[PDB]
Formats: sequence, C-alpha cells, structure tokens
Amino acid sequence: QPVASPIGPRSPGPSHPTFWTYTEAAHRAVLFPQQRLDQLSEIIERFIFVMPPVEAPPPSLHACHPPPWLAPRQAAFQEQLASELWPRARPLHRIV
Amino acid sequence: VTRIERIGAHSHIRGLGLDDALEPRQASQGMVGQLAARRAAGVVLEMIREGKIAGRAVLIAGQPGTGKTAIAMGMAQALGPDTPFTAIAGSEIFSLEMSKTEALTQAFRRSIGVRIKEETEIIEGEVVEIQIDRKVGKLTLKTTEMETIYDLGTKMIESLTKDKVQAGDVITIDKATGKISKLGRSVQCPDGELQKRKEVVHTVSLHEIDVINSRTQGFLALFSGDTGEIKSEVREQINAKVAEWREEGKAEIIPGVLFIDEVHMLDIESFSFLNRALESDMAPVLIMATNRGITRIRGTSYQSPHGIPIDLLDRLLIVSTTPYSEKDTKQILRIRCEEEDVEMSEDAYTVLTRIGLETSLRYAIQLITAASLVCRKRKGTEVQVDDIKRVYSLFLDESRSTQYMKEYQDA
Amino acid sequence: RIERIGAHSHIRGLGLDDALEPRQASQGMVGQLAARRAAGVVLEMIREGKIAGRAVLIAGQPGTGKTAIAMGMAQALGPDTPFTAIAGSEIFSLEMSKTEALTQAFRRSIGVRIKEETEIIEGEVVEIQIDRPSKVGKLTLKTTEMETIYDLGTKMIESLTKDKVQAGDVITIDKATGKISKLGRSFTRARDYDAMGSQTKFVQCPDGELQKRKEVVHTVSLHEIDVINSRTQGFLALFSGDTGEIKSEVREQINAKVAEWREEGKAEIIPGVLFIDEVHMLDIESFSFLNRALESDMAPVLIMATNRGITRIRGTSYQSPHGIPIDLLDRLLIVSTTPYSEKDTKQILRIRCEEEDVEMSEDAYTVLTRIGLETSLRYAIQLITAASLVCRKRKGTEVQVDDIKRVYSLFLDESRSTQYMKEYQDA
Amino acid sequence: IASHSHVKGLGLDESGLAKQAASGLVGQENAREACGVIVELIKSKKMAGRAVLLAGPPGTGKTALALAIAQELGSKVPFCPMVGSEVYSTEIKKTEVLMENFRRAIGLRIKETKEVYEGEVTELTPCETENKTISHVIIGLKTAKGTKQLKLDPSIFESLQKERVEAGDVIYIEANSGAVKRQGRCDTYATEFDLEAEEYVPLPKGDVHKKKEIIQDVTLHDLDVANARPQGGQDILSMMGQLMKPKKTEITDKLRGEINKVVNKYIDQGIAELVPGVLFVDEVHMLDIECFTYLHRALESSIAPIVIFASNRGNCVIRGTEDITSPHGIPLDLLDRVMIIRTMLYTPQEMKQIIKIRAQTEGINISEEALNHLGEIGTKTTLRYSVQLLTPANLLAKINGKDSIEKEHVEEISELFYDAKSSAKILADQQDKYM
Amino acid sequence: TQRIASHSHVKGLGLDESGLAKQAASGLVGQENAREACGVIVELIKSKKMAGRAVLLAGPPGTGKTALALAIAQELGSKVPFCPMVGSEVYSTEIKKTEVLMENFRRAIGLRIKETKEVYEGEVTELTPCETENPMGGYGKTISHVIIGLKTAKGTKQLKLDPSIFESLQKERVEAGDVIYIEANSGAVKRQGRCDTYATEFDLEAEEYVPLPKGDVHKKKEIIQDVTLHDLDVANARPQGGQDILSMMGQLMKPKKTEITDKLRGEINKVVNKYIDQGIAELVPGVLFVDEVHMLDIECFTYLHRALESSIAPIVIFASNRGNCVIRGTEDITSPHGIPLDLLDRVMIIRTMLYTPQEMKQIIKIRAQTEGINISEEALNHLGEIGTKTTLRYSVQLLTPANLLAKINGKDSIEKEHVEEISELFYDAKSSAKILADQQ
Amino acid sequence: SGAVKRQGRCDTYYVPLPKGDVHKKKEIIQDVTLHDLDVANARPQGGQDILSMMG
Amino acid sequence: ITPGICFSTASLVLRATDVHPLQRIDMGRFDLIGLEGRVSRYEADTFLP
Amino acid sequence: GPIITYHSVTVPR
Ligand SMILES: Nc1ncnc2c1ncn2[C@@H]1O[C@H](COP(=O)(O)OP(=O)(O)O)[C@@H](O)[C@H]1O
Ligand SMILES: Nc1ncnc2c1ncn2[C@@H]1O[C@H](COP(=O)(O)OP(=O)(O)O)[C@@H](O)[C@H]1O
Ligand SMILES: Nc1ncnc2c1ncn2[C@@H]1O[C@H](COP(=O)(O)OP(=O)(O)O)[C@@H](O)[C@H]1O
Ligand SMILES: Nc1ncnc2c1ncn2[C@@H]1O[C@H](COP(=O)(O)OP(=O)(O)O)[C@@H](O)[C@H]1O
Repeated sequence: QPVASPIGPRSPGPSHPTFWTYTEAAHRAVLFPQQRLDQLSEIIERFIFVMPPVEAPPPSLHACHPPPWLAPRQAAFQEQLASELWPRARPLHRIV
Repeated sequence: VTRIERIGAHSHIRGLGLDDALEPRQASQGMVGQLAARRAAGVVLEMIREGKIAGRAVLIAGQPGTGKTAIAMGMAQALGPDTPFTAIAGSEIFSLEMSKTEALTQAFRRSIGVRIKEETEIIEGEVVEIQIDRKVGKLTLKTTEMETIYDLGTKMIESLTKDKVQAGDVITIDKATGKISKLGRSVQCPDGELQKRKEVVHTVSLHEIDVINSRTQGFLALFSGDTGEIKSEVREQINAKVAEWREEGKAEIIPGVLFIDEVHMLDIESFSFLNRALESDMAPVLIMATNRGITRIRGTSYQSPHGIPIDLLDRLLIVSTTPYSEKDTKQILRIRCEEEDVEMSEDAYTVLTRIGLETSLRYAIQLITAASLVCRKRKGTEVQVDDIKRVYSLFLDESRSTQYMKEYQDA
Repeated sequence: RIERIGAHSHIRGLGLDDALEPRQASQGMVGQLAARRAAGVVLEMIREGKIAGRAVLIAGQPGTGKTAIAMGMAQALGPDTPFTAIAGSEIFSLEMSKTEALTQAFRRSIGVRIKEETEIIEGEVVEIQIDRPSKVGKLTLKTTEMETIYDLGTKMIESLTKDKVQAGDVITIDKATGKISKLGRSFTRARDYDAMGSQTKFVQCPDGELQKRKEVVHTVSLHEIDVINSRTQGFLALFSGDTGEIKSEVREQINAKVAEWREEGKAEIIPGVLFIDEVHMLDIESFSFLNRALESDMAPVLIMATNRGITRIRGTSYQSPHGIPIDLLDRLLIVSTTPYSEKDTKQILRIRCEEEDVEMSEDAYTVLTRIGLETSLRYAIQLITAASLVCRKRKGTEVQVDDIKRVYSLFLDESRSTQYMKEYQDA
Repeated sequence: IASHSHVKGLGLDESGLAKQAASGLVGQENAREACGVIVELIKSKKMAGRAVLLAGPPGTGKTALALAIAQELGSKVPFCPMVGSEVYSTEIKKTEVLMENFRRAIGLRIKETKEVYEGEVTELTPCETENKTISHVIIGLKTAKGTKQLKLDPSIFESLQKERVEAGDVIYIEANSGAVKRQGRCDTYATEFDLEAEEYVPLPKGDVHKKKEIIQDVTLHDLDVANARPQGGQDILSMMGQLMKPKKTEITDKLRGEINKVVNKYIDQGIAELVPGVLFVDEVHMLDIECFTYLHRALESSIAPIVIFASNRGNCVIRGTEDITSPHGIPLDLLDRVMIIRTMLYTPQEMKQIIKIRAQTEGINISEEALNHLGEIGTKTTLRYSVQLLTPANLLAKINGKDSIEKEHVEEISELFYDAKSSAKILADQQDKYM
Repeated sequence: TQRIASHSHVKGLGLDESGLAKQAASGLVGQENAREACGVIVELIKSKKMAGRAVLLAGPPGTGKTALALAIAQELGSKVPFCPMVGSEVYSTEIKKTEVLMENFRRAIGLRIKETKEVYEGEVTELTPCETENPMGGYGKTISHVIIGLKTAKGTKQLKLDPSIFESLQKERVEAGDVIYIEANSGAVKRQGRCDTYATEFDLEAEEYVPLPKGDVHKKKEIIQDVTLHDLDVANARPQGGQDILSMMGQLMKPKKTEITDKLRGEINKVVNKYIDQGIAELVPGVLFVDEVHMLDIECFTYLHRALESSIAPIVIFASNRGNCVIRGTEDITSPHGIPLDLLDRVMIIRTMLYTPQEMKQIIKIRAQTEGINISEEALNHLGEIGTKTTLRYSVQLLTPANLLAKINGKDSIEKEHVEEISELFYDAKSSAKILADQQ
Repeated sequence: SGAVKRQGRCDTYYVPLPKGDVHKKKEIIQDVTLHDLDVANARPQGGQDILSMMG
Repeated sequence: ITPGICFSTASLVLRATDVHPLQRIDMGRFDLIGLEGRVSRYEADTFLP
Repeated sequence: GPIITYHSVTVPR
C-alpha cells in the first residue's frame, strides 16, 4: 500500500526482502497524525479558543407526508456511519 | 422597533398603479408618471397572470434613473406573493461552483412554481399526562374545549421521547410523520377541535424539485452545494413527472417571472443560451433592464444596441422609459419624503426639484435624508431651503465632483 | 550539519557598531555604507517594536547587495523574532487568493508568546514497583543531593507503563500533566547485558532539588494560531497551505483575544519582519491590499526589494518608478544601494573566497576584480569556485591567474553569450 | 502599537460643525462635518443601502475620516473594513464575497438563557434497556451550596465518556449545547496519592443546577453560515465539516429567506435588537465591473447596511472593461448612487500640526526647529513621508544620547531615506541600469 | 535489456584525468569545450560544498544540450539524485507554479541513511521462566529471566530475556512450535506464524504456516535507504495509517497540496541535521535538470532568484533553445534565450556548438552502433551528406526505417539504395516547409 | 432484483391493500441511452465500507 | 444555539418524483462497475462457460 | 486475585 513512501509496507518477517530495505530512522520522521496531535497538544490546550458566535442543527430538517421507507434508510445510514468512524473521531475530541 | 427590512431605494413602490383597463394613474401606489412604460408593464403583467404562453421576453430600456428598476419592482409588488418572481443581476451568473449557462437555467427554473395541494391532519393541544412502561404508554391532550386519551404506539412514543420529561407543554403532532413541534409551556392553550384535517397549498419551484431529487439529502437548496444538475436525465424526467402531475389533478404549474437586472452584464455565451432557453414550455416570462446605449457586447468586440446581440433582441419586446419633467420630479420627491419621515417647505421642495432636474434625480432623492438630518441638528422640525443648500455643499454629485478634478491624483 | 554555502552564507549580519555606524568590511558585509546604515536604523526600530506596519523598499541596481542587506538584517535579528522571507511571486496561489496569501505572509511574522512557570519532578529512577489488582504502585527518585518516594495513582501508573520506563532512567514528571520523558540512561541504568538489549545511551543524572519550578514558553505565529483555529482539521499548519481563512470572527477574534492577553499580561506580542523579494512581481490588486494591510496594529514591518525602475506595473499599463504604484510607494521609506567601487569589488571577492575556503594569488585577485568590474559582480563570484575546481584538478595549492583565465574561457557571462548568439537559433 | 491611532473621533461640536483641530483630526472641516451627517444617518437605523464615496488624492485623510466614523459610532455597532481587492476569491463567487460582507455589517444583539448542571458527580448509572442500547444516564451532583440528581441523554453520556469522567470528580454541563467538561478532581482528593496525572480543583459554588441570561450579539452573516455549514454539535455531520469544509455560494432561499424570517421573529417577540452598521469598502477603485454592477442591486435592497466607499484615482479605466474610463475608477452608473465627499489636499500649517499630533502619539519629543523642518520636508515631498521620518529620527536621537529630535537629526534621517518623488529622478537619470 | 531511446548511447562526459576530451570519449563526439565545462560542474556537484549554483546549456536545437546534460547524470552515477524536468511541467491544476519548483528543488537533494538492525527468529521450542530468590516479602514465584529456545535450519539455540519480554511474548499470544521475530534493540516480539513443519496438510487456514527460517537464529545487517527530502516532505504532508479519522481522507485524491515552510523547514530540516551530525545519515545533494527552461513564466524566473540563493538548494542545470525571445508571461519583454536578464546574471553559460560534417558522420555511426544497425561506409557517407543539408537529428533518425527496408529487401546491412529510398519516403522540416510555402 | 420496498402499513390498522393480483407481471418496453448507461457505470453503489463515505 | 434552525417543507409527490416500481428497467444487466471488487477473471472466463 | 508485581531495581550500577 505505501507505494513510494519512505516507510515500508507491512512485512511478514525478515524472511522476505522488504524487511531489510526500510530503516526505522526514516520511519521516525513521518510523524503520523497521532504525534502531530500529541506534540501540538500543549498549544492546542492554550491557543484554540475560536467559536462561531451562533450555532444551528444540521442545514435543515425536511418535513412532508414522506415515503415510508425514506426515514428508516437515513437513520440506518447514520447508524452505519457513526458506528464505524466515531471512535476515529475520538482522537479529535480534544480539539473539538 | 426596527425590523430587518428598512427604508430602501424602492420601498415606496407598493404596486404598478393602473386602472383595470391597464391605464396608468399619473400618481398611484407610489409610482409617478412614466405612463407609456407603466401601461406596457401592465400588459405584460396580465400576460404573466394569464400564463398560457411560455418563454416571453421584455426589455425595459432607458437612461439611468428613469424608473426602469422601479417599474420592475412595481411589477413584482403588483404580482404579489404565490407567483414566483426571481430577481437577479446579470453579474450573478458568473460563478465558481457552476457554469454561467447552468446558473442561467437554474434561474429559469427557480422561476416556475409547481402548486401541489395536500391534506393532512394535525393534533394541537396541551399535554395533561404521559406514560412509559419499559415499550407502551398513553397521552392525554387538552384543548380548552375538550380532553382525550391516546395510545402511544411504538413510533409515536419513540417520537415523543425526543424532548420529553416535561408536561403542560402545548404541542402539535402531525399524524403523517409524528413530527412534534411545541409552542411552549401553557403561551395560551388552543381552542376548538383537538385533531383537525388540514390543507396546505405548497408552491415549490422546479429548481427545488430538481435539487431535492438530485441526491440523498439533496435538499441543500439552502446553501447552493449543488454544482450543476444532471441535465437531460435528472432534469428531463422531472419535466416529464411534472407534466404527469399536471393534466391529472396532482399539481398545477404556476409560471412566474425572471427579472434580470443589468442584463448588459451577460456575455454572448449567456445570450446564446437565452436564445434557446426561452423556447421551451417550461420557460417563464423574463423581463430585463439595461441602461447602456449602443455598446460593445461582453465577450466580443461587436457593438450592439443595449449591449445585447441582435438575434436576441429579435426575441423580445422593448419598452422604453423616458426621463422626467419638473412636475414628475417634484412628485417623486414628494412620495420619497412621504415614504421617509421628513417634511419640507414648499420652497424647499422647489429648490430641491431644480437641484435634481439640474444634476440627476437620484442625487436629489439622496439629499432628502441628509437635509432632514441637518435640520434635526439645529432642532428644527421641517426641512428649509438653507438645509438643502448646506447639504448640497456637503455632498457633491458626480458632475461637480468631476469638475473639482482641477487637481491631480492617481491613475 | 549540511546546509551548503549558498549566495549569502558569508554575511553574518550588518557590520554596524553600537552607534549604528557601518564598518568597511566587518561582519562579512563590504562597502555599501549608506544603505547598510539605513538598514541598521530600521533594524533597531524592528527590535523596539512599538510601531506597526512601517515599510521599507531596498532599491538599486541588480547585484548591489539588496538581498545581501536583507539577509544581513535577518541574521543580525536572530531567532525568537519572526523573519519571514517571501518572493513576490509566491503569493499567486491556486488554492487561495492573492490577498489571503498576503494576509498569511503578514501574520506569519507576528509571534505570540505565552510564558508560564510550572513545577516538575526531575530525577533518576532508583526503583519502580507496580501490582496488578485498579493497579497500584510506588516510584523512588534520586538527584545527586537527595532521594524520595512517591505512591502512584492509577492514571500515573498507566502513563509510566506507557513509556516502559525502569530503574536508571533519568526522567521528568510535569506535575500538571504527568507525561514522562526519559532524557536518557543514568550510569546506573546499565542492563544485565547477559543477552542483547538496548545500547549504552548514557547521560549524567540531575543535580540539586528533586522537585523544581521552571519556565516554559509556548511561541506560535499569528498565522499559526489562526490556522489551528480555522477548522477542526488544523494539522493544515503542516499539511499544506490549504486555507481561505474566514475573515468573519477569526481575524477580529484572534486580534481581540491576543490584545486581551497582551493587556492582562498572559502573552507578549513579538512583531517581526516580512521581507518581500522581487516585490515588482506583485499585482495591482496585491499592492492595493498592502496599502491597508500596512495600516493596522498587528502589522509587522515589511521590507521589499526591486531591481527595476521606470516600467509598467503588473496587471495594468501604468508607468511608475520601481514598478510600484505611487499609492503604496507613499507608505514607504526608500533605501537605494549604490554600485561598488573597484576596492569594494575586490574586497567582496576576498571575503567570498574566504567563505568558500579557496586561496588565490594577488594577481588572481587583480584579474578577477577586473573581470567582475567589466562584466558583473555575481559572475566574478561564480568564477571563484570554478577556478578552484580547475586548480584542484591540476593538484594546485592556490588559484592562479591562468586558472581564472582558463575557466573564464570555459564559461560565459551573458554578454559574450549574446555576442555569440549571432546564429539565429529559435528567435 | 500605533498606525492610524491618533484619530479617535470626528472632532465635531454639539452643533455638528468641525472644530478645526480636535479628537486627533486637524483639517478637512467640510469633509468631517459631512461625515457627521453620515454618522447621524447610521445611528438613526432608518435607512438601508445608502452609500458614501470619500474621494480625493492619496494621503488626504479619506481613511482617517472613515475610521474616525467607526470611532464616532462606538464599538456597539458593526464596522466592517474591507479592501476591494478582497472580492477576488478562489473558493467562492466574486459577487458572493461582496454580498456576504453586506450581511456581516448588520448586527443582531440577542439575549439567551442556557441551563447548567455542575459540581462533583457523586454517582452515575446508565439506564440499561432493550431496543439493546443505553436509554439514559442518571447522575448526582454536589456543590458548596447543595446537592441534586438528574437523568441525562445518551449523547451527554457519550461526551462524558469522550471526557473519561469518574465517580467523585468535578464536571460542568451546558444542556442546551449538550457540551461537557471534566474540570478535574476535587481539592479534597489531593492527598489520595503522592503522584498523579490529575488536576485538583476546589468544589463549584452556587446551585448544582443554575440558569442566567446572556446578551449575545451576532451578525446576519453568522446566522447564515451557522445554517449553511453547521457545527451542529450533536451529530456526525462533522463528516461534512471535514473532507470538504470550503466556502459555499449560500443562496437567497435562506439568506434573504429563512434567516430574515427567523431574525424578524426574534425581533418582534422582544428577544433581539437589530443593529445596522457600516461596510467600509476601502480601495473601491479596483473592484470589477461585475462587482460595480452588482452594487446597483445591493444598494437598492431594503435590508442593506450603510456602505462607505473610499477611492483614490483620477478618471481611469475601470477594471474588467479595458476600454471605458470613468472618474475615481468607478462607473457612472454606481457613481450616480453615492453621495460624494471631497477630501482636501493639506496646506503647510495643517500638515505641520499633523506632524506634531503624530509625534506626540508615539511618545516622541521634537524641538520646534526640527518640527518646522519636518513641515518643510512635508510640503517638499508629502505629508505621510515626513510623518514617517519621526521614528527613525527618534532612534538616532536615542543613539546620540538625546531625549528629543533636533535639526541635524531629521537632516541625517532625511538623507538616509528617500521618498517616492525623490527616487524617480535617480531611476530616470540612469534609466538603462535599473532592470 | 530495454528499448533504445534518443540518448541511450551517451555513457559519460568522456573526460580523462586532466579534464579534457580526446575526441569521442564514452559515446559523445565533439563539443570538447562544452564537455570540459560541465566536466568542471560535475566536480562542483561531487564536492558537495556549494548550494544553488546554476549553469545554462545554451545553443541551437540538436547541438547536444540534453545529451551532455544527462551525460552529467551518467558521470555522477545512480548514487546522487539527478532530477529531470522540462520547462512545461511547472504549469499545473492542483498546485501553484512556484510550489512545483520547490518540490523539484528538494526532490534533487538526497539523504542516504544507514542503520544496522539485528533479529532473532526460529521455531520456538523452549519457553520456560527462571524463578529466583524473593526480592521482597514471601510471595514466591519471582521471575528473574525467561529462557526461550529457537530452531532454524542452521541450529537450535536457547536465549535468556528479561521478564518484560515474557509479558510482551504473552501479549503477542505466541505458542511453543510457532515462528516469532525479536528485534534486539527495540525489544519487540512479532509472531510471524506457526511453523510449516506442523504443516497445513488438511488445515485450510489462511494464517501463514511459515517455513522454518533458513540461516542462523541471529542475523544482523546494515540497511541502507536513500530518500529525497521531498519524500520526507510528502510523507509528512499526507500520511498513512488506519486511525485518526483525518487519515480516512482516503476516498479523496490530493489536490490543494502546496507544502508549508513550517513543516518543510521547521520540522524536517532539524531531523536531517540530527541524523547527519549523529552518524546515521549522509546528505547527497544532487542535480535538478530543467530543459526547455524558456517555457517557465516570469513569475517562475523571479522565484528562481530566491530559490537559487538558498543554502538548501541543489545545483541546477538549465537548458535553453530560443534566441533573443519574448519572456513568457510578459507583455513583449524580449531577452536572450527567452530568460530574463536578471536570472542570466545568476547562471554560468555553457555554449554548445553546431556540428561539422565529420562529427555528424561519427554521431550517425554511434547511433547505428547503438540501435543495432549494420551500415555500409557508402550508406554512412550518404547519411552524412544528406545530414549536412538538414539537421543532424533527421540524418540519425533515417537509420532504423532504412534498416527495415534493408531487412525486407533481404540485406543484412544498409546499402546506399535504402537511405536514398527512405530519404524520399520521409521529409525533414525544411523540405516540408517548402511544400507548405508552395501550396497555398 | 430481490429488492424490498416497504410501501406502508396496511389500511386496516397506512396504504390501501393492493387491489390486483399478488404476482404482478408486465413487459416494460421502455428505452434508455448509451450516456445514461455510462453515467450509471461511472460510480459504485452500496458496499457499507469506506464506500459509505463515497455516498 | 438557535432553535430557529429552519426546516424546509414540501409536498409528498415532490419527494416521490423519481420512483417507479414496474415501469423502470433493470440496470443490473449493464453495471460493469459493480463487478470489479467482487467477480473474478476465472469465474467469468473459465468457470461459468 | 492475581497480584502480579513488576519491579525494576537499581542493583549493583
Ligand atoms: N415612476 C416612478 N415612480 C416612483 N419612483 C421612481 C419612478 N422612477 C424612478 N423612481 C425612483 O427614482 C430612483 C431611480 O431609480 P430607478 O429609476 O430604479 O433607476 P433605473 O431606472 O436606472 O433602474 C429610485 O429611488 C426610484 O425608486
Ligand atoms: N555589501 C555586500 N557585502 C558582501 N557581499 C555582497 C555585498 N553586496 C553584494 N554581495 C555579493 O554579491 C552578490 C549579489 O548581491 P545581491 O544582494 O544578490 O544583489 P541584489 O540582490 O541587490 O541583486 C551576492 O551573492 C553577494 O555574495
Ligand atoms: N485630518 C487629519 N488629521 C490628522 N491626521 C491625518 C489627517 N489626515 C490624514 N492624517 C494622517 O495622514 C495619513 C494619510 O491619510 P489617509 O487616510 O491614509 O489617506 P488615504 O487613505 O487617501 O491614503 C493617515 O494615515 C493619518 O495618519
Ligand atoms: N556530442 C554528441 N555526441 C553524441 N551524440 C550526440 C551529441 N550531440 C547530439 N547527439 C545526438 O543528437 C541528438 C540531438 O542532441 P540533443 O541534446 O537531444 O538536442 P538539444 O541540444 O536540442 O537538446 C541527441 O538526441 C543525440 O542522439
């Protein structure tokens, strides 16, 4: 997957070639977003203070005598989203 | 006290002031003089209200300040609500999320309404008691004339869980969706029947149909996050489905107006688009306004009348508005004074009329408010001639300002 | 370690005295007295910092030390004061507008510094003990003067375990946040080394009090606060310049918050410098923006440089000196650099080959000064290294006249090239 | 830190007549009292879309006056400074920048009540039920003045878990927002361990559940944006504020529609006050012909703010036309829609006392001989240049050990630095050397 | 093997130890003066001392500018980065022009980083802890070490680790009889799978029944990885990883991607300096080659002022073709080579000459030799003669089609008849221009 | 397709009980175009993975 | 926080304009895009025939 | 229950 990166793909082990081609010192320099959050955390704690002066729920609700299937499908889609990548939003929680 | 809308340039225009023979009163509904053009506007206004003929085009032309945007707003106000009137400037079609041709067709299709008549039934009452058995429950509702029990089945009790743990609220339940909306803590409780069958006449533009059906939650008509609808497919079958609603009883189409102010700002791609966009059944009437004389068309080097290509001028009827005499100028200034809060000496009206007939009308209309404030400084109560002279010295017009360039500055 | 000597590595700052008096060839700068003194005056006003949005234009011939003076100011100003250097053509982005680019350039050269005292525990680990149960444990720490013992709560046990720290590590605990950071291995952190493990990364252990209070400074540029507040992604600040910051209640909101911090003393504002090189590349829209960007109280001083005189402005057909409208030109103080005397040319070449660590004979200096006075100074600077390589290929000790003459024949100087261009190639 | 600081009002009397030298402005009598009429026009809240053009040569105070209007009005009304060059966006339609800047010049001061639950949480329990998700969370809270218990939403439980709360620690909840903060452990627990990652804070005071009234103020633009690209809080449409989040051409259907409706609904039920302000388009001379032609429809709208334009040009080509030229660089069609205020070019004495006001604004002592010399420099070159020489001369004064500027100081400084007028002859004499 | 291209025959500048050229060294013929000049600039590169130095290869089209520009690349070898770009690659939809220039500038600065890593692996046969005396009160079962026995195809060896590895080993959930990986310095245990000697005989499992490792139980090697500074920059700008929902910018491709100085300088030059001054990495400053430089914009040319004056720049070879010519992006500013005089003040100009007939016969011979053609001396002479009349490149290009005619005609080499035939099947630029001038 | 659409709850408890046969069969002879086909093939549908966000 | 978050209102048939059960054609005979992650070269070329 | 203890100790350093 990391086609042309300084950091190697997953390797099964030293038995196969691309284990012996990628240095760890090059891996320490890409600083995945995790350490970006960690090392910024000290200034995230202090310099993030801007809020919008007014806030509203999603762009609109949409009332009608709707198709019966229409509501179950949107609720199921939001379940399918918020179940998967909400844990992935947990790291951003400190900023949010 | 002060609401969003305040005194603007066209606030005095309450309508297109005509007798029902389409004959203009020399001063009525805020409009003054300008007789031939106003009665022509009357003919096209009744042609709009008839609706049987699609894609007609009127150009209203004349010098700057000769009532042409005022006439357009007069048509808008005379037409009243519940018939679309989409007003844009020619500069609006130049966009970054969609092409100018696409913005122009979107403007065309905001301007056709579809009128759809729907019956629901609405509950409205004060909550007396609510229950939960962890699930089923019951709800008692009160209008000042009666009370009743209802059984809270699964969807209803789920819906009522959204903003629960309070009672004595006066709320409405839509029996179609289960949509709860609460007016507040028992604001007074309602009268009459608790549950009533109710009719709504929705008027929704073709642009709204098209946008709602473009996408999942495509109803972002609220923020223009559409970037060019899929024409000939998600737009051809909406035309077909509206033609199916029609001639069956489901809906009737309400062909409105598209007012393109300052159409000289369109370019020949846009004009070439108008050529054919005017020729379909779903084309509204568009009326359009232009100050410019025989000038270069945008996008090319060609000179043309109104800065509009001649093959489109073939396609429209040209009203001409004319400049004002002393009497009409004086009357317009009076109506502006009556729309604002000011009162003036008749000598002040005379002086201001000559001031506006000398330089330009709009400058005098501007001086009205400035002179009002100047008289207020000296704690007067009616604008006098020396107020006007003072304000005429404080605020220059374009001609005297240009004359004052006998000193030099950047280029 | 390896930041190779470029065109400006030799100037370590403006060679001025304590009274802003430029020396002839001190601190790497040569000649150019008047303009260097002017640069000193505006550098001192940068340091004083109480006036915002003042603007300087370094004008002059191509090659007469304008960029040298600008980088001399950058070097003399040093770190801890923002010096943001930008070419005028860098602001023509596809991702954001010219004026957003210029706002960001301005704001990137204002710093906000929050300075805070905080108490830490700094020590060599003598023991760590920890039990599985709500897990619980103890930690013993040493400094050259004392030792002490701490009972550990669950979150502290967790964070200690997260670093795998152990006896002999020398560490800090921030009493306010509890993050561990092993500075290295104490000389008592040696493993049993009966089998292979971690290397001998030894360092001295700490002195004095085990718990001590010390100052930490968090400095961020105004653009940096602005970006990281713009939208929740925010690692924008490194990702790319992907922006288009909303003016609405981010500029005014940051300005008000930073002004409140300045007034109540939580933060100190450190205004820096924005240097726009080749500013003639800016658009009339860009100059128009600069007009009112300068007229602000969060505006750094900006310095500008330009090689050209009477010529049309970009984006229009208006003639003007320096290629800048006399609208913006009226907000500026103009510093004009002069062409070099033969001795100044000789001395620049001397300092420059000293920087490049190549010896030359005095006849080589003579002929190279003649070259760089007939043709152009930059060409005489380019012949230094080329002649050095020619010399070293013959295993010579120093650059001789014949080396410079040979390499002069070997490379051209745009005058001889245009002369030889009498062949009608692809005109 | 200064720049245009000296000016802090229009310097007018109770009669609205210019005082010739007051409040930081020392000339421009006709223009300043015309601006008096303009500030009265703004404070009456009666008009919409009226527009002013401050016109005159560079450096003649047409920005000093426009900012002094902002000071005369106070900080209570919106004043939106804008440069014309700001319309040329990459992410949003050129005319859209302009029509949103109109919207943030109209303010709205609106009062809100929001309910708070805070204290040491003494106990928690999630209400489990079959669907099989959590139904609610029960909580108990303590403050220096009392104790209570309550039931809270699953979203609030989720945010309590994002925060990783524990029994016996301090929290705050703003239930209208639904936001939560874990404020630490109580001070009483600070003895519990010798080292911890916690922060310890004394117990909250006042009621465990409280309310208060807060007079926010927003702009119409803020309401617009809030509905176009919602933060929303209680949803995963952060996925829309992410992997997208740009500026959008938000449209009439809500901007002139829904937002106007809800703001009027707030106004005429007493919850809010509309505060029309000023949009100050400085450097208007280099808007596009498209922008100028759109300002027709913008100044004729019944909801628009008061717009102040500042322009600086003679009669020159309008940007985007390439053929037609007009005064101030503005088309005659828009120039018909504005009230024009002249700004005069200063005489030597007015200029001299501007030098003095500027000097005493940034703490510079200057002897009257040097002040007179700066006046001579100003009339020889320009006002702004001789004003700019002040700080460099003060630096040379400090270096020479003086406490004030003197004659040879300004001579030295005026020798090191050149003005635009004096550099042009250098560029003209040796024409084919600068390029 | 691989296909023959326009410059496959050039193998170096062809310089002897005094830095001259004999006549035709290493695939290049003639151009002795120019080859000597960029012989100097090859050593300017090899000395690694200078930054942002620039040389302009200027001459008529077909005079070997590109040829000896990449003969420099041959002289430098594959170790140093040689980054070619044409003057037309700067114009982009996703990213600003000057940002393409910066990307290419530090795409030409390499960094080769050396690091030994040492590893243990094998089928794990013993996994027994070592009890010891009670460190404190009487709990018993104090583990002081853990013995682990690994088998490879070489031999079986037992190894003692400290108990932290016992914990990690258990958390990795390895069993006796499977194959592990241990990294000595870092301390990781990774389970690379149950040993194939316990074969998948009827097991369908997808988890790797990994073969018994070959070689010693303990193996170490110095990994030597070369990365450009641009690779580090890009990897920091848009990083990978299965977490941190921002990393799920995965449906999307990557526009807007102009990298930032805060990252570029503030966060990435420090780590390179650290690795260099620590003894872990060596900087390999390379070459940026920009041919058809005349295609750059005036904005690009002015950006190159700043870029070439940096300490962190490669050396840049420019190649240009035009005469005194209008600079792109200007209103009728004419200047030499299509390059602003301001930038020409910053480049040492190498002049390439237009060939003599003798040199063209030599180049034609070398190109025939390279493409695999056999050509008679008569056909070679005729190619030379028709190549004096028109451009060298046309003369050279006639070879392969003429050889195809020869092969079709049963001949083993180009007889003069075939070059005559091809020279009438195909035209050059000048002949075609005359046709166009005749007919309307 | 095997596609299920819930038209509503039955009238007696809402949508009328369908008045025809339970097994509706008809010959749809309606026509399409090549471009409509191309567009329908340009982008995927469903998937419930990372594809959910492409929706 | 504004409870004055707007909600758009429409007709039933508007929200049901682009649905039809037994007048729409089966596009499952044309969707190549739906095969790529899910169907095999061998399956279509070798097994099915 | 299981009270598994980890020590790391500066022994004779
Ligand atoms: N017939 C009219 N009746 C009332 N007001 C008018 C009439 N004609 C012009 N006005 C007013 O005079 C001013 C000129 O604007 P307008 O006529 O709309 O400009 P244009 O004709 O160039 O569009 C406006 O304030 C407008 O309301
Ligand atoms: N005053 C000076 N002191 C030292 N070196 C100088 C000076 N002026 C010029 N140089 C040298 O000459 C070259 C040209 O200077 P530079 O600042 O690039 O000129 P400009 O930027 O004004 O065109 C630089 O590479 C520098 O090494
Ligand atoms: N009447 C005045 N009183 C005091 N200071 C003034 C006055 N007019 C101008 N100034 C000063 O001179 C400068 C030039 O005026 P400015 O408003 O910038 O004109 P412009 O906007 O046309 O350049 C101002 O920035 C201000 O510092
Ligand atoms: N000195 C040379 N030695 C050998 N072959 C050459 C030489 N010069 C040119 N050639 C050949 O002629 C062609 C033209 O030269 P090239 O450098 O590509 O043209 P340009 O100078 O326009 O870039 C090359 O592709 C190469 O095959």
